[PDB]
Amino acid sequence: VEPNLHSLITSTTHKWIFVGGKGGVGKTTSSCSIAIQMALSQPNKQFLLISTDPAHNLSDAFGEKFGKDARKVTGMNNLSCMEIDPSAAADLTGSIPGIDEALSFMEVMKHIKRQEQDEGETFDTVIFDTAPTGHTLRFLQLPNTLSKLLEKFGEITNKLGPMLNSFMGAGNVDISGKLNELKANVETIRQQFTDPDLTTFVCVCISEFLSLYETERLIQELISYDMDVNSIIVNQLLFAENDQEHNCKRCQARWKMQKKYLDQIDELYEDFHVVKMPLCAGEIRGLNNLTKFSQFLNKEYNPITDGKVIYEL
Amino acid sequence: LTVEPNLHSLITSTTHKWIFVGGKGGVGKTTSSCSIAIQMALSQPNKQFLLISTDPAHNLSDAFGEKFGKDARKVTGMNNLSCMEIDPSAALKDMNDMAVSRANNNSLLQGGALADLTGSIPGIDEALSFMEVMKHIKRQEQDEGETFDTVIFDTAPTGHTLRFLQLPNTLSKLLEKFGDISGKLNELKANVETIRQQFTDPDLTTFVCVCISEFLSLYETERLIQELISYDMDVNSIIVNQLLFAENDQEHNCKRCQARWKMQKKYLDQIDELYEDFHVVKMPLCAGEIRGLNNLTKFSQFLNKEYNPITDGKVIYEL
Ligand SMILES: Nc1ncnc2c1ncn2[C@@H]1O[C@H](COP(=O)(O)OP(=O)(O)O)[C@@H](O)[C@H]1O
Ligand SMILES: Nc1ncnc2c1ncn2[C@@H]1O[C@H](COP(=O)(O)OP(=O)(O)O)[C@@H](O)[C@H]1O
Ligand SMILES: [Zn+2]
Repeated sequence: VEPNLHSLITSTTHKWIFVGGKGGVGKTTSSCSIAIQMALSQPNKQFLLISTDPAHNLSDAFGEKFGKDARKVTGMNNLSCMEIDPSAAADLTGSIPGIDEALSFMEVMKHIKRQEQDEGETFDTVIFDTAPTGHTLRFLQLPNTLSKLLEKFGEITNKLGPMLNSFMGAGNVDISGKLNELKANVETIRQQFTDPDLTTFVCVCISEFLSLYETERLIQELISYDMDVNSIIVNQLLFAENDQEHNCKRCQARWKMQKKYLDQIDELYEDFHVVKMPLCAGEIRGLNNLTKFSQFLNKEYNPITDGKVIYEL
Repeated sequence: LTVEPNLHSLITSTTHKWIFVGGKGGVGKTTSSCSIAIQMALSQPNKQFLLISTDPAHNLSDAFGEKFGKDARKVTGMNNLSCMEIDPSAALKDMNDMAVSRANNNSLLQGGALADLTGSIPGIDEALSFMEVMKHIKRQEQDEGETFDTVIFDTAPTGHTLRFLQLPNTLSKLLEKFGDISGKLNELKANVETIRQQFTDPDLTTFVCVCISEFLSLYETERLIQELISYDMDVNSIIVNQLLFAENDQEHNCKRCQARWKMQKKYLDQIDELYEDFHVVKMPLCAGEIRGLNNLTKFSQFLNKEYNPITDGKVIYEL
């Protein structure tokens, strides 16, 4: 398998791509890069990079101001960003898992469709800059979670007397109707997010123990949801050997370790697209630098020859 | 009054008997164990110390440059510090395997198999694994006739070594529902509780966490402190290892590192604001590996007297 995201960046079948990665690994940068890279290689289509981080990371990343309303990235023709707070814009929430996530997510699916209605321009693909916390998409399990719970009720409600059942008189069947109407919304989405050719998740990690462990946990969690996981980007690698030996033993030391774990990553995820990305000089901000960086998601970086490219950054 | 940023009062203590040292990730769990152990022993010549490990990798041996095993052995060059590396899970299998042999052809709490509920009731495996450890210790204290005044536990790299602290309350809950095996369960729930009486006393036993100043280690560390609180174990000291005070301008020729430092600092301030009440001891990143009694003790020194990146620079660069 090829050490890059070329086939995805190039894909004409995907409509929903997720980009996650806990810890300060490069989740946002990778989102933008994937987004830019895809947009640039398919001028014919339209792209939407949406975030949820209240911190307004996409704004800080590109050097522009985005909000609840889609706005093309200054300098691009088909890449638009959108930063929303789903939580900001019914209380079994603190009892049944995935109910708040399912609702919070549906809220996102609405700001998108409505933005597609006003600008009359529908997005061909949406790159999801997953929120830095919680479990954004546990809701994929809501359907099976509700089926089991509305079977506990049917087991008790059928094994009792008219008295007991007709005794409890709650304003909960206004609930009975909306839990099934939701259990339907989720499942229609699940038929989408569960199709390998339609949506995939891209993990981001640094080459260190805690991040490999954390990203391993993520892949497990994503499999349990039936979400497709086939690509992981190992960011902030510092190929210190090819580094024209800029001295510093402290770094040569770090590199030896990253290499030790790249080997594990390599042996543990042989079937995945394990993309190696260089550690740049400073922050990677603005469309220009983001583009220059994003290029190595498509054609694997060469620490020997492409060195001169990330040092002009 | 500020809580000193060091382990002086612990290393100095004459009240503690059980000290645990944990830290997931390659943060410095082993090195800190050795250091705490050495520093304690050096500060209290009058007493005897045992640094036990469970890591099958024999980390204490690789750490000191000697060979330790199931039998305590004083650290060459020390008078009151002895190490021992054992595999409690292994010895628990050899003990169980043979209990099954003596069942067919018929820790007394093994007759047949009290260990089958292991994959059912949480803490049973750990409670047994741990008692196995308390045995090799008492046994070693019986033969060499010299009992240890304090044991530093180099927690094992994985699992949940001391979840068993919950076993008592977990069995009482189960014993009420289900109300041979029943005699072994209670005989166990008594062993654990007499231990909790010990491990639950702040003046008798404490746990010291180890972490590097990065996001995942801080949260991992938080996770641990929560877990240890849930067990009623004392947690008052966190060792933030591998810090590189890059600002010292000494060899600061590197920017890449200056970058790393800015980050560590970012989290040191969180660790400092989140654990104000704790003893948050800052340890320097050395040049290379810290191995052997000599370098291990030179380093360990900064667990007692907080390190000074300006003054003490000359000390960590001789290693
Ligand atoms: N590979 C890299 N090399 C150099 N700098 C990077 C790299 N990746 C990210 N950065 C910089 O570090 C910061 C890390 O945050 P970011 O990329 O947004 O990830 P996350 O979503 O985890 O916060 C960014 O502001 C960016 O400018
Ligand atoms: N502060 C430090 N400076 C330089 N090297 C260190 C430091 N702390 C630990 N090391 C070295 O890093 C490696 C990490 O392993 P170790 O210290 O045994 O911890 P752990 O039990 O978490 O693996 C060892 O080779 C160790 O000697
Ligand atoms: Zn450096």
